[PDB]
Amino acid sequence: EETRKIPVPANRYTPLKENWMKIFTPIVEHLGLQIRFNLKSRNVEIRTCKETKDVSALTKAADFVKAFILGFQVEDALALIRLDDLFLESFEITDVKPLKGDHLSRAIGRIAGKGGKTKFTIENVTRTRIVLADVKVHILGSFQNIKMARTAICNLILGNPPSKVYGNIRAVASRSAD
Amino acid sequence: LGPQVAEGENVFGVCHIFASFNDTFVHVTDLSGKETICRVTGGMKVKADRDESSPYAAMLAAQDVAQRCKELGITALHIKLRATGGNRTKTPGPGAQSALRALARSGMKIGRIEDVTPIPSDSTRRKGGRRGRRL
Amino acid sequence: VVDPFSKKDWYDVKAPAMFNIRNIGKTLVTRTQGTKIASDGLKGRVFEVSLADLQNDEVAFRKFKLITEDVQGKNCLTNFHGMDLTRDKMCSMVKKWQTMIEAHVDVKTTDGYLLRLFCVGFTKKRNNQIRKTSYAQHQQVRQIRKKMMEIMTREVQTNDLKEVVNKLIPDSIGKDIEKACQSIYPLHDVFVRKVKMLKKPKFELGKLMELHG
Amino acid sequence: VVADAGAFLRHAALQDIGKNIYTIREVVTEIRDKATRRRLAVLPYELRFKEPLPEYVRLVTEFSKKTGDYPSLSATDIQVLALTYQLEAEFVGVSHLKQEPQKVKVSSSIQHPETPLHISGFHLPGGWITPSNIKQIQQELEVRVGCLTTDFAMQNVLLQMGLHVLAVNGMLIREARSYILRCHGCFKTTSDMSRVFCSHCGNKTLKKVSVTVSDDGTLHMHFSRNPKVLNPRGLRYSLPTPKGGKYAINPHLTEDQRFPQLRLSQKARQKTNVFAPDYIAGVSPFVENDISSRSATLQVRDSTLGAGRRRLNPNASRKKFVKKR
Amino acid sequence: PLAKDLLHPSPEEEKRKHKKKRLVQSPNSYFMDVKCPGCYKITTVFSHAQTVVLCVGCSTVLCQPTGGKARLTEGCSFRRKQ
RNA sequence: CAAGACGGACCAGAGCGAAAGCAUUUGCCAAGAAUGUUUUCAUUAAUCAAGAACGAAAGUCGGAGGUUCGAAGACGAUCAGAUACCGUCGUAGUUCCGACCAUAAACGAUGCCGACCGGCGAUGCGGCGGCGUUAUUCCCAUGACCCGCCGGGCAGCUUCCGG
Ligand SMILES: [Zn+2]
Repeated sequence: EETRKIPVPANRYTPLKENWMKIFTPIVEHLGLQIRFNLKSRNVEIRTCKETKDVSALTKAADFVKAFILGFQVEDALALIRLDDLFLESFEITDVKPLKGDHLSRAIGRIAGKGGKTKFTIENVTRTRIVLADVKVHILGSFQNIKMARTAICNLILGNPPSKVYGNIRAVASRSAD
Repeated sequence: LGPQVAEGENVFGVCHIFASFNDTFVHVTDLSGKETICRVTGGMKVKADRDESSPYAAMLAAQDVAQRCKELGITALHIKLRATGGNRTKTPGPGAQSALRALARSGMKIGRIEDVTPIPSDSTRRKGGRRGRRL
Repeated sequence: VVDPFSKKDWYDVKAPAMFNIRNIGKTLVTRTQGTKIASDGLKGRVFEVSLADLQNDEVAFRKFKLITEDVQGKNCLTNFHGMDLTRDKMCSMVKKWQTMIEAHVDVKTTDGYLLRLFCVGFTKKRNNQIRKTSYAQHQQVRQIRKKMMEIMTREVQTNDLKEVVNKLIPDSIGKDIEKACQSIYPLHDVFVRKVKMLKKPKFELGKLMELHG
Repeated sequence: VVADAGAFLRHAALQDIGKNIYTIREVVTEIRDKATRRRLAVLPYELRFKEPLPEYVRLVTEFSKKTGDYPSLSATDIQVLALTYQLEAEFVGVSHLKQEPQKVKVSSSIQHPETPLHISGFHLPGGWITPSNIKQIQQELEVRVGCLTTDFAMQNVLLQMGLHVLAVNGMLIREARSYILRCHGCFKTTSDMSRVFCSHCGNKTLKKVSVTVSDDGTLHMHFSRNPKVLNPRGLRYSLPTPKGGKYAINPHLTEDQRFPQLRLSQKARQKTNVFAPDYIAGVSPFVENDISSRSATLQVRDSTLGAGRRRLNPNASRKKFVKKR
Repeated sequence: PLAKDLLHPSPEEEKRKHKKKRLVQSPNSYFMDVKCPGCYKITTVFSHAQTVVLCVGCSTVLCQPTGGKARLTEGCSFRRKQ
């Protein structure tokens, strides 16, 4: 029996505690994996028991809990539980353009937009989920959808206004046999 | 052909899964890492440069390596994930995840999942200019 | 056409006597083909062994670099080469609202092994603290750093690799640093994060015999 | 063997263990969940409805005001408690029961009220959630008449009297530990964990205090001797002038002040469920967001959202380019 | 506000205020009478003394300079004068 | 193994500096604000034509060195008409020393000194008053927290002060 341990930061302890039943129930019910949260090591531990139905379910659960810790909602990583062709690609915001200080903050703003609206628009077009950590961007979706979302985000964080980005991603989504 | 091990104990290799931003390498080596066992790229399974970094090529690569390691007697693998690192991005891509899952399906016991990406302490200059990178 | 793995051999790789679990694995060596000796060819390999695979009860965020030195008929006797924390543990320990204190010493053991020790420590938020941050002042940081250098300097100079490795497994140096630094600023997560091999003595055969058994 | 709403809400298939299955009509008519109402139309009908005469209701009321749980219970809870009291009086001798319950004793510790003890998954130094423990992890598990009650306040007053209680498990419960909220201004305790304003003085001042009740009838309260709990750090700050209209959001100073109606649209408040049998037919893995409604432009958020933002003290430093809604 | 007798404030507000911002300036320091634990000699020591003072007939250190008030050695006795 | 570069994460609406700017350890060197003082001098001050030090990046002279990046430049793609974008290589430069230059959205697009006119609590340094927890109950002071108060700071929130 093998196990996987994944860490949790201090800012994700309370979301883990509130959503704990919605996390451990799908892992143990139909995947059949033991789960605990070590408070000393601050780790979510997932284990294979005799009740595990099939191999690689523990990898599925590990991706689910890792996606929840990175900042995604519990149902958007339950999508990683159910679907097979889903991945979790992430990058830093300074990876494409060296931005210092206030400029960097403005880049973060034009991933969000007003009220988060711009971000949601990309999530509507690329069919992905984007999480903005403090200087990090995480995309959950299919491989081509991750490519479209990262193209939109990289276009946003090197200077393009949101309307041009919307038009470009709508043209690409029309061309992508969606 | 392989180690003379009883059925209870497993033979451990170290699988370096390096997902560059153009293809993916599956490099099973010794515990020392000096003597290799198997390696298939994203490019030796799909005949297109467009789909070189695709998760399809990575998963086919992982099945090929898993079959080869079953042939040579290695039954379990430690995992050392990698991105390009240095000035470049540090997170292993979806191809590395696809290869890891595909070798997890293919009867392999998994050991330790550990990320060795060459994070610089204090890097040199980025390959792109001041204007930016990646469209 | 000709399979390269037919001429290869599998050698046992075994840890020294400081650890509970000895057999740390198998290695693949091309056979002696007249010119190059297979025993000489394997003699410079470094094995990255997690400490939970070496001791049953011990935590798994420490890795030991172990270098092989002798061949004893499908046995590769191995010696201590280095120690380093897992990058996951290092990435989890670096939080924001605290201070990081670093130190290093170049210190020589009694039997001639010259080592470079690194030490990492973090300031601790107290259990009744209301303030968000726990920043230590610069003179406090310097005093903590000086105390760590003195502690690990006196803990390595008086011993050889036997007791040094035996105290690196539970990190007696780290707990000693944590206990001794309370009078300056309370320290949170102190470890010897890395041990480096700078200089080795002349290679001896008996020394590996009491290091192994 | 009386059944509360928590028995049918948690799907207690416990009609076999009991024979005096008595329920009120208001405990079975107030249930809004469709699955258990469908279950009630399928379940074997051995339950019978019975209404209590009100002398028992009166007496339950005067010691409910003495046990400190009268604001915590509701009227139908009083009806169920009077029902089990009057059947214990009707079948069993009444002299077994003591009235005017005992005095609570104080024993405080240094543990924080937010320490995650007695949570099934969490484990300090083994505590594992396994497929063989899911049906058993409900609560702390320990002859003719009984109860099927999960609400703590009824259990507290009921073991203060001394009737044996059971749950959807088999064996009866001797010890009940849980949490209550205590006001540190007026010292009135509430068993309702959802509320944030106390009923007596109306201030936003309730704090968690742990309680343990024995089968003998002893209540004892564990306080926290931690100065972090009673620290007045982010409590005084400048408030804006009161504003009215359709879009004003006031700083929520009282429990019953009239807020303007600002609701999320139904497209905005749909979360995707992934285990639906028709989920795979969908064109997208996730529910499409709301970007077109007027509630999206007004930045209306759910009530449960942004809880840790409210927990930061207002006299502190946010990041330079952010605005806190 | 708008109603404050500026001539006769409470002593609590004047002791709370900065020493130059009182209604009339008054220092917060004093001259304390110190007796060494060893000898019987009377010494007068300023409360915020910058210099290390020694007993005249004992050659014993009475206090150390600090950022503010000079802390005395352990065992010395002192009283505030008038 | 060597070479040159760079000091991430810690790193904050935190700090320091006249500004430009400033983040690996240790040592040496001279500076400096603030606070504390029942210390000393006693108007010695403020703003300043003329004059004078410093002044990002780029650039120019001499020397050294050239890891990465990289204007120019050479190729490859791309099209009714593309000669900017994109990819590979790459020179000056980017690095150091000594000389020049004195320009930036060199920004708070807000001269400096002084006075008065609402409020609130966080933070940085210094000082003061304290019941308590901790350095395994510390034998006494002292460090880390906790509650206030004062002074100078970087900022914030609130207000129908007035504009
Ligand atoms: Zn109250």
